Amino acid sequence: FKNKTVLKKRCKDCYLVKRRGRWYVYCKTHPRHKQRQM
Amino acid sequence: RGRIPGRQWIGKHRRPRFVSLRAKQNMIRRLEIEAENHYWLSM
Amino acid sequence: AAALARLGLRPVKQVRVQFCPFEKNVESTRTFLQTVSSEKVRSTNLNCSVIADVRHDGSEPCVDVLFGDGHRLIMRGAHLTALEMLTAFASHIRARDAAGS
Amino acid sequence: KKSGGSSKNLGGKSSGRR
Amino acid sequence: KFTRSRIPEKVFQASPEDHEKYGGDPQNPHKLHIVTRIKSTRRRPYWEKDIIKMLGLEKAHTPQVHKNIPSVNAKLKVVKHLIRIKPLKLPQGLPAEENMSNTCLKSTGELVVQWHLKPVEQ
Amino acid sequence: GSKAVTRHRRVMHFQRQKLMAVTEYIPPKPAIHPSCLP
Amino acid sequence: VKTLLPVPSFEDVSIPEKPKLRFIERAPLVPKVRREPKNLSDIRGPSTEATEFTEGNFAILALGGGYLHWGHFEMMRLTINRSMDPKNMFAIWRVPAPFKPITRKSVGHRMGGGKGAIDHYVTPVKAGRLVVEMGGRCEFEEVQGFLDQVAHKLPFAAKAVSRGTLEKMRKDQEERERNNQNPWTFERIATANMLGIRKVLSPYDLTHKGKYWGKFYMPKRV
RNA sequence: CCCAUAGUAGGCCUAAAAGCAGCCACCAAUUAAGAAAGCGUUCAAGCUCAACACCCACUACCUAAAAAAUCCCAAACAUAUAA
RNA sequence: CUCGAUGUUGGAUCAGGACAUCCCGAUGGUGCAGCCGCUAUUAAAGGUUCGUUUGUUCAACGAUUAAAGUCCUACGUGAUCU
RNA sequence: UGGUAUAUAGUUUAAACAAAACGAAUGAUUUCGACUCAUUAAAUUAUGAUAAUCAUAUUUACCAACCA
Ligand code: FES
Ligand SMILES: [K+]
Ligand SMILES: [K+]
Ligand SMILES: [K+]
Ligand SMILES: [K+]
Ligand SMILES: [Mg+2]
Ligand SMILES: [Mg+2]
Ligand SMILES: [Mg+2]
Ligand SMILES: [Mg+2]
Ligand SMILES: [Mg+2]
Ligand SMILES: [Mg+2]
Ligand SMILES: [Mg+2]
Ligand SMILES: [Mg+2]
Ligand SMILES: [Mg+2]
Ligand SMILES: [Mg+2]
Ligand SMILES: [Mg+2]
Ligand SMILES: [Mg+2]
Ligand SMILES: [Mg+2]
Ligand SMILES: [Mg+2]
Ligand SMILES: [Mg+2]
Ligand SMILES: [Mg+2]
Ligand SMILES: [Mg+2]
Ligand SMILES: [Zn+2]
Repeated sequence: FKNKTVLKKRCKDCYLVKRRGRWYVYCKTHPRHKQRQM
Repeated sequence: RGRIPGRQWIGKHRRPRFVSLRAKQNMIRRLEIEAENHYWLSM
Repeated sequence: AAALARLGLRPVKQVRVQFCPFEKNVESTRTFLQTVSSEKVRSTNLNCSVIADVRHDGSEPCVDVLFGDGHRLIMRGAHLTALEMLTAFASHIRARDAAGS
Repeated sequence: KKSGGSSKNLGGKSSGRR
Repeated sequence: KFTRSRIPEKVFQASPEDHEKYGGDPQNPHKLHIVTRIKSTRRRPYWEKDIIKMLGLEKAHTPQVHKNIPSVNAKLKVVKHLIRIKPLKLPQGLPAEENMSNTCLKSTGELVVQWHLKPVEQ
Repeated sequence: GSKAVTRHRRVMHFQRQKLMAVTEYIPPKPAIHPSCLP
Repeated sequence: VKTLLPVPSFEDVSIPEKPKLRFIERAPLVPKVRREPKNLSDIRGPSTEATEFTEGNFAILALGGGYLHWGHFEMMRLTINRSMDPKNMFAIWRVPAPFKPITRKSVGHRMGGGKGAIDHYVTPVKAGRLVVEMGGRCEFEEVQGFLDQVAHKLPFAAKAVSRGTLEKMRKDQEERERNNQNPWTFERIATANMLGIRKVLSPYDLTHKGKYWGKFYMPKRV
């Protein structure tokens, strides 16, 4: 992913989800929008 | 780990001191006395 | 309509919806028909028919689905929501489609 | 090491007059 | 710079809701004080240490009686955070010559002229 | 020592730190929460 | 039947001839020769100037004290002039250009040897002052985006406001002081020198009332 | 969540400028929908948004991190009436 | 702090440790077809060359390697040496 | 790595609103040429802001540096 302290969606298909104790951003359309909470 | 640079309670980077609950009450107890002192010094 | 259009009515042969408008338990069936009768779903399979026969016999509503394989699916919508009817409808599409191919 | 400049201001050493 | 403090006058103005809390009477003010030091003069300015000597408050928790007049009150406003002020009450009145040796100052602020040291029969 | 104005938050004297802790806003609390009431 | 609402009309608003922000020079026209003391009390305490709106309706409020050099003015200027519509907006400066000289000694020199040479100039700012004021045929939601973006890059705590939010901020703080259930306040104690507390306080604490600590402002303090 | 027809490719500029390089206007059909808010096309196409319908998404808009070198560092505890 | 003495460059010898990973391991993204690479997450068990000139640390150069890592340890270590 | 200087016709070189010089062309001149004179063509490292001045990175020049 890319570690981010301020998560932000970059398109309509990005969705927030809390996993392993921290927030993530996943995107099936554009996998480069993926972010990990730092 | 956990060094306080220099001496603890002086200088720029000091060891943090936190206010307990009884420390608050002890100060409030003193205030209530001196607030009643103002009343008797007014007549 | 969107969720059902991505799938497509490929295996389906005919769909029949009967309901009694004056009865007070046909909102579910009428909502099911509102989506299946959309241009997005109907376009995926022109051969697949969609028929609506209105009745006023005081009878319960049902959805009868004819497949190409010959199997049939019936959903009595008196105590079923549109989402429940649509969901079950989609699951059968996926199963029957895989069986044919 | 590196030498530094001096102050250019002189005087100002008068004492109070009371 | 650290200096002496000027206490505003409005601080020493009892409100109506203050008289129904401490039990005082603005029309009939009390005549004498009962001052008692409850704080150390160490770590305080020298001008506070001198006032404590003028008022005879060297030893702590030792009741001393002073007059409720402006000049005395002024000295008290400088060390009002080192002392406890309480009015002197006289339920039996002023001690007579025959009672000087029978008195006792209670914690309530009352001066009783008959210290019998015996259970009340009531 | 340190000046009165600093780029960093300067540690208070313990007497002041205690004062700031006693003189904290206390919001009113109604006996019954307004949501529980009609 | 989704209920529609009337909309405000800005036809009555006028736009100047140079709505964009003018350029700020690094140093004043004539360079200064007399070197000045640090005078840190120019950013300490509440501001007594530029605390109210004059022409516009939206602005950037300073929530703390600091010094502004040229690098800050360029960021504000470019960022605002790029993101704003010159036709329906206008902006003005609420702060003067850098005038306070900042001396600095050369690298490697030891303590002493006089005073340093003038290096750059700054503009002192106190808490509660307006830095930039905007206005025109626009709502607040439009400018609030890039104004907060600007406020975050400033060396002090800042925030975008409007004539309404600023007023509401001030009325809510007064409401807190009135309904505060705590019988003990910083003002009452300090002014009366209760507990000998003025031995650890400052003379400014009589007026700041605990809401300021150096250059930092604490809005949650009553 | 849902849904999208039309005067018209508005005018001018432009090799071309079609809701979306610029300037001017920003009127109008249909119960309902900006002479277009965000992508996109060499220009067009194409995907969304604001609209109608349906009926209750009937939200929050107040704060976002952390790493050094001999070996972490009292042990432990959320519920029996402020002493 | 130490001048009634805390022996100071580099090297030899023996290495302890950190991870901000040079190689080997596990993963996400890519303007990742593949072979090579860029970037980030995780991982410190194991390992991290021989030589010419220079007192050198560095640096250049030659030949190699899966890689020839960055740092601290009184610029680790002279009652062990040089 | 560090800062300090750096840029102008095709080249060469004062200065930025573009000056001169070599070479080029053109005539004037000579029996024909050289020389000379006159004329003509010909440029500002490129990027972002002030509006033509500061920045931006390049560009090549210029000195600095383990230590005992
Ligand atoms: S508890 Fe009273 S409203 Fe939920
Ligand atoms: K310290
Ligand atoms: K900031
Ligand atoms: K166009
Ligand atoms: K020594
Ligand atoms: Mg220490
Ligand atoms: Mg003098
Ligand atoms: Mg003198
Ligand atoms: Mg000081
Ligand atoms: Mg046209
Ligand atoms: Mg157009
Ligand atoms: Mg279109
Ligand atoms: Mg376009
Ligand atoms: Mg149109
Ligand atoms: Mg427009
Ligand atoms: Mg919509
Ligand atoms: Mg010795
Ligand atoms: Mg790691
Ligand atoms: Mg290792
Ligand atoms: Mg050593
Ligand atoms: Mg030896
Ligand atoms: Mg040794
Ligand atoms: Zn995405």
